[PDB]
Formats: sequence, structure tokens, C-alpha cells
Amino acid sequence: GLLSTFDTFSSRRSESINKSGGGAVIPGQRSTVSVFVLGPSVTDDADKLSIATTFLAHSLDTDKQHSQRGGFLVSLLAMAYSSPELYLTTNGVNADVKYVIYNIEKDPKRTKTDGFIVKTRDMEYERTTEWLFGPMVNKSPLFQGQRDAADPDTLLQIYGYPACLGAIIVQVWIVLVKAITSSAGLRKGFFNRLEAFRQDGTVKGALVFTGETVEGIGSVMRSQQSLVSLMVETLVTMNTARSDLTTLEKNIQIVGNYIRDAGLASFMNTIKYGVETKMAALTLSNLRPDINKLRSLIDTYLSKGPRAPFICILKDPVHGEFAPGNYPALWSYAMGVAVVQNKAMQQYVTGRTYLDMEMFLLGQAVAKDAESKISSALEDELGVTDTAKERLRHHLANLSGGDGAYHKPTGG
RNA sequence: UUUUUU
Repeated sequence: GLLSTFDTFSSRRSESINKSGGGAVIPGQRSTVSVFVLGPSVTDDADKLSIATTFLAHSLDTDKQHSQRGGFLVSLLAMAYSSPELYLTTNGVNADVKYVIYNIEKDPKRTKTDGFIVKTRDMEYERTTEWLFGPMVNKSPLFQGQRDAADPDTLLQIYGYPACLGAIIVQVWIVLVKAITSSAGLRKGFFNRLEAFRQDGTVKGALVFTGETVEGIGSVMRSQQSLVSLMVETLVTMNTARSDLTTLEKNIQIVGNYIRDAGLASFMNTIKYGVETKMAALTLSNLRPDINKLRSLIDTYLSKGPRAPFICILKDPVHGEFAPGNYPALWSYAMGVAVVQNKAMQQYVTGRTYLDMEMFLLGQAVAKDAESKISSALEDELGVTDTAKERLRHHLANLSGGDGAYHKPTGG
């Protein structure tokens, strides 16, 4: 009643101050990026794969400007579509850069640059063509090479060019999985993510990115928010509901299911361990303002729609409010609960200036305690006999010692 | 600011 205004002030203040300015938008500074699409002249699968590998090798070049490397990655991702310019128009609209679409055209008469020529409408460019299809020194190998490994040409005549292009593009997306939010665990995380695809057969051994390629692609993604926006846009605006989804689009949706909520790890896990567990420690007043904050944050997330999982890799305006430093006691509690209840969360960096050590240790204590972690909420539905309740406590005691041992917060 | 897993 009287205290209703204070309880709803977090949600009301967030709605009141996050209202967008609106009106006309002043355009800012944007780089002009050359994106190369394949014209109908390039009907050779081998030529198409060579162009894809050239795009990938140009993206990796250190000397090339990051925006241009991002445009080579954009070219590569547009190769997956029959109309690449339609793809760039629907998913390529951003204020970060202006995409200048060039066409790669294959001419039998011209053997000057591998039978290729870059032409925009009537005009044809040779300076750009020698730059793009010229001999470029690879700082590091583009793909991993192993003994007794099927060659790409053999793999391309056996598995179609869609399969090879899908391998390459899926791997670019797998890079995005951790390029932005975990830049130090990008190589390990890439090969961990890539392991499912390799067993699946989506990525064959001849087209598996090297670590250097993964590091190079991740740097371009960290610098180019336009490329990340195009990928996030492709994931959101893709018509997943329609059954007719290309193997590549299906795999991109898999990778994007891995990209969802990157950077929001603490928000998601705070909800999962701090409030979803529903332990008696939630009755503390330390967590009450942070529970209100998290309630408003859930509304902010669920209002952001399908782009809510990407607010942190996209550097969204509201993304900084999902930072745990806005709900540090509830976050520390949930982090304690999570390091006890989840093995994987013990490698999550919880050693932070705002880690409430008493809330952290309290989460560990209630998560480790049999009386604390058993709820009567579901006992009526389950029809639990008192012998079973006592039996459950006996099982918990045997399964976990909980002899006053705490998890130290993992540092960065 | 980010950082686990999937």
C-alpha cells in the first residue's frame, strides 16, 4: 500500500528512464565496406569454394582494415544465399558501416585473375580484382592439415558445395559463440563447440579452422559490431518456424542457440540459482531489492523479444543493467548456489569486487544443507511419506559430506 | 563490461 511505490520503483524507474528518445536519428560516422557477391557467371562449385576460401583468407589478413575484413566475412556469410544482396539488405542494415556490393563474375576469355573479374553493373574493376584474387601471403594456414585426410576437392565432389560452404560458415558462427564475451577462451571453446559438428559430419576434417583462423575471425568480430549485428539479425529474422530450412540455416540456428544469452550468463544463472531454487535464504532482506531488480530485468528481457538473448554481444543500451553489479547480493547468493549445484559454474568467474562474500557463502551453505535444499512446496504433489522424507535426508547425507568446505570464488 | 556449461 504505502510501500507499494518503493517495491515497484525499480520496474517503474526502468520503464520511465529507458523510454527511447524517438524522433529523427542523426547519422554518425560509418566506414564504407566492400562486400563481394557471386554473380550468375560463377556456376562452378570448385570456383565457388575457391572464392569462399579467398574471402576467409582475406578476413584473416592483419594488414587489411578490420572493417574490410568484416566485409570479407560478410561476403562469406552472404555466399550461403542465392540472392546475397537481398540477404545484406534484410539483415545487413546497420549505422556502423555502408556495404558496397561488388559482383564476382567468371569470364572464360579473361585468365588474368583465375578467370574472375569484379564488376559493378556495366563497370568492371581490375585494381580490385588483382587485390582480391592476387597472391596473398597467409600469415598462418587457413585450415588444419592432417595426414590421411580427405582433400577438399574430393570432399567437394562427394559432398556438395553447399556442404563445404556450410562447414566454413558454421565455423564462422561457432567463432561468434565466444568471440565477444569470452575472448580468452575462444579457441578452446571453438573446438569444443566444433566437436558436435565434426561428429555430426557438418564440418569435415579438411575444412576445420585452425586456431589462428579462429583467433583472427574472433578479433574481426570483436572490432566489427556490424558483422555481429548481421549475424544476430540473421538468427532473429530467420523464419525458423517454416519447415523448409537449409542444412546451413539449421546449423546456424544450432550455433545461435549457443550464442543466445552470451554475456548474460550471470543474469540467467542468477534467476536459475538465486530465485528458481526457491530456498529459505530468499527470505533475507539482503536479496529483496535485488529480487525486485531482477523482476524488472526479466520484464526488460522479455520485452526485448527475440533479440533479448543478444543484448550483451550487441552492446545494447539496456545490456549494462543486466550486469550483476546491479543485483550483487542476489547474484552472490546465486553464485554460491551455482558453484555447489553446478560443476560447470565453478569455472565461471565469480571473483569480482561486488561479490558479497557472505551472500556467496550463504548460497553455498543453503545449497549444501539437506534441510535447506528440500522444499515442502512439491511434497504434497509428490505424496511424500515421512519415511521417504527421512530416507531422502539419509541419501543426501551419504551422497554429500558437506564438511565445512567452501568453493573459492573463481577469479578472472 | 565480459568470463561456466549446453
